[PDB]
Amino acid sequence: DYKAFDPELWNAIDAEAERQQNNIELIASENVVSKAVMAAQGTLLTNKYAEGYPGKRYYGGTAVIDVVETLAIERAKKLFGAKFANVQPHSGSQANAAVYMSLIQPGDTVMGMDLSAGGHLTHGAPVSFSGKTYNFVSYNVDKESELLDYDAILAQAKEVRPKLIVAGASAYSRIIDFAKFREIADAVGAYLMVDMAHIAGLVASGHHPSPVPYAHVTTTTTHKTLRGPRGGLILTDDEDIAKKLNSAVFPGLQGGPLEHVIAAKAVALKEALDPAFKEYGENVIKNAAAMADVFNQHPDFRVISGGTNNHLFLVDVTKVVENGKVAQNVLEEVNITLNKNSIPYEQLSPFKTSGIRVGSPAITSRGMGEAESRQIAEWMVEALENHDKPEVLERIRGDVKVLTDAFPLY
Amino acid sequence: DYKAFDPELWNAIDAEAERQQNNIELIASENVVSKAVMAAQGTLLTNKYAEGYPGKRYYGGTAVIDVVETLAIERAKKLFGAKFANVQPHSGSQANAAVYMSLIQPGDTVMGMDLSAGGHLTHGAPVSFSGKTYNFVSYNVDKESELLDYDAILAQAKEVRPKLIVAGASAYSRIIDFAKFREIADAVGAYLMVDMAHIAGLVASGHHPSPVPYAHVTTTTTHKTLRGPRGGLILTDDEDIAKKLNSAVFPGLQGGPLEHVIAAKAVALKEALDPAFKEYGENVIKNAAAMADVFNQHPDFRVISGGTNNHLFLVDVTKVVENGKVAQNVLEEVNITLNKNSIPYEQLSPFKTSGIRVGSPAITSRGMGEAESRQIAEWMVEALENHDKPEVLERIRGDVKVLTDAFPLY
Ligand SMILES: Cc1ncc(COP(=O)(O)O)c(CN[C@H](C(=O)O)[C@@H](C)O)c1O
Ligand SMILES: Cc1ncc(COP(=O)(O)O)c(CN[C@H](C(=O)O)[C@@H](C)O)c1O
Ligand code: NA
Ligand code: NA
Repeated sequence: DYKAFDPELWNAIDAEAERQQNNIELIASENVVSKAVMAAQGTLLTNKYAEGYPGKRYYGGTAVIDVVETLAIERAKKLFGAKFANVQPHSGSQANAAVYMSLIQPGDTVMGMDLSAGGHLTHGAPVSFSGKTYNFVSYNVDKESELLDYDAILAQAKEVRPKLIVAGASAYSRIIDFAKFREIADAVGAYLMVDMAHIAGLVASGHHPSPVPYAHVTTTTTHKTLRGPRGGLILTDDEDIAKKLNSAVFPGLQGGPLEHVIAAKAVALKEALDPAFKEYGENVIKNAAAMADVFNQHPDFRVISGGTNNHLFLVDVTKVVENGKVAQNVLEEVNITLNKNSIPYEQLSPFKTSGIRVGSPAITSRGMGEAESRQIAEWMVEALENHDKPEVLERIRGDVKVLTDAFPLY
Repeated sequence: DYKAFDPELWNAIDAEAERQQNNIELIASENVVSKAVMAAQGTLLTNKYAEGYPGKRYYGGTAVIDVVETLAIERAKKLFGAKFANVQPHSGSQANAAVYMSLIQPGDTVMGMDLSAGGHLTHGAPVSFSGKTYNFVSYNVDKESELLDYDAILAQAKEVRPKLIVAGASAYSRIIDFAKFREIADAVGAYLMVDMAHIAGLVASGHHPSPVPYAHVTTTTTHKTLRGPRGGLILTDDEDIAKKLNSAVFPGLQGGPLEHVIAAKAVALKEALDPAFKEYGENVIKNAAAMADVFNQHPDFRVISGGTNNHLFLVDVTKVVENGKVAQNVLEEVNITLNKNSIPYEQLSPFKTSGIRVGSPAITSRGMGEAESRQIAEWMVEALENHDKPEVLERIRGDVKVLTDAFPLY
């Protein structure tokens, strides 16, 4: 019994397990992983150094690690239909760094989605290595439709002449057209990288068309909709690019991979390969549309782009509260966790924002369905509308507890 | 249960556990972590996004995570006597990247230990981001003594004018004079960074002098001698540098931290604060020295620098077998796993090398003492001397099993 040695730490772990059980987790980038995923991360694979790749390592006694890493790779290939995979990146951010390193040079120009419009930090923020090393020039969404305008993006690319175009987002609710992004890249001789971190589980379930046949390289996190452990993954169909990607991950950016986490990737990928995973995908789509629909009908709330065809959506809350930060703090008091989030053409400070981002994967992984989704959104509307009324929130909190007990986390 | 859903994966996991049990692991960068460390990283903390730092995160639902991360931070500070710590780096390599990003600019000149004399890839190898982004100039050890020669290093630094000197190694066996390194740095107006990855547990146990009072910034892995989960850690006593390092880790290089690994870091740091860790360290030192003495006394092997004052040593094997790769493969035949390794002024190919590197931490963590260590080294000598006598190898392999049976891994 090692927990008696460190009660401060293990009490804190217990408190987080209860926090998670008693919350409605709507943070769009989160999920609830299986016990098998957790168990694999909890193995003595953490003891093993394995610099290199399967069969070409720098240390003895890696033949079993090699089987494990090869399972992950072969499963990623099979699930996503790619000819090559690298399962070593420690995160989505490292995965993306490796692609840039493989395809372009410092100072080269890159187009990626504007951060207010849902692009990631590693898609060119000035405070990220991405913006510091490469010349990123952002494309945006249409100001009226809040949709990607492929003609506008094509004309911009024709002016900019990037070496690389990055597609993918952290907060865009609509289907991204990867065929068009590749047309656009081809029109200027650019590579196309798709960062499908947020939608990888939908791509896997068949609810979002795949970037894989269109992107020269596809990156993703394994956590998020794919419902795996925290880490990165890189896919391509080009063998020469694959070799570069491999050198870039190691020795380029990383040292020894986290082979216990890689085992957990293999676990998650086999889960996503199972027919049940499609049904999970299907519910993710439905649950998010149901919550979105509630806000759509309510007159003091607008939903960015008018709705969603994926797992997430953004809501402008400024009619009802001052900003997204506030909205987040309030929903938190009724045990509903999400995050504030800039909306396209955000007017307010980055640290306030005008919006909230909502996602369905975690509640869907707990077994909730359309009715519960709808109710959760009613509750959010209701709490925001009564934010100054402690008696209302206290009641909403009570009702939330009935729902969380009914769909227990583990 | 979940193992039945995925037998190919769980069969491999179970096989690695057994392989670790049935091999004598002398790889100097490995250790055997506690069940607690592994359990921490097998928790549902993996489901939480926690970009930012305690109390200044970009998501709600982070109050307990803050408790965990803060425990990790305060325990690092305490254990190493530092005023600031950052526990988010995913790896040692990422820790190092962050520090360069914080202290210097692309193209700046940096001095780093030579890869053949024990410097790490991230200390300036042309295949690493380190050598690609910065102008690294290497220093070596003295050709005759195989020791750091602080006068030569100073003369070189005066010629080269680095903005940063990096100290620390993957394969140096003697005590490093950090006060001397800082004196050199101060003399040329350079920063000093110390990468204490290999030695951090010995710094913690009291058996290696701390670089913390002398380096502007100290990096380390939490795995290796410290006996923690895989990951990185950064320390400094300078508040302005600490702000830079934090911004460099996130949003500079990483995104979301691995909070389950961070819990595991907290676990390991408390283990290392326990008085028993001092005894572990002492055994690490005695066991490595007992192994080295066998090779010192044998006339056909030479230990680099004539011995060790830490957890590791290198042996020139070229009088008995052709190169280090051969020696590595021979030992593997008798279930002793190590790695071939360049020696200082290496004349053979990097793929072959003249050396093997041996370390004590793993066997020490299984509870082996001096007599077992000495016996292990005798078997290594005997295996290499009889590498073409299958019958001898077979007998050694059988003796090894008796020993491993007697010191169960967990
Ligand atoms: C599209 C995308 N790519 C890559 C990453 C980085 O992966 P990490 O380095 O493993 O964290 C994220 C994280 N997305 C966060 C999120 O969506 O909650 C975002 C706000 O910064 C992402 O949304
Ligand atoms: C001194 C030093 N710093 C940093 C690292 C990076 O750590 P990672 O990114 O967490 O793997 C290592 C790994 N050391 C290996 C080893 O010694 O076995 C080395 C030779 O490549 C190291 O020895
Ligand atoms: Na509305
Ligand atoms: Na000798």
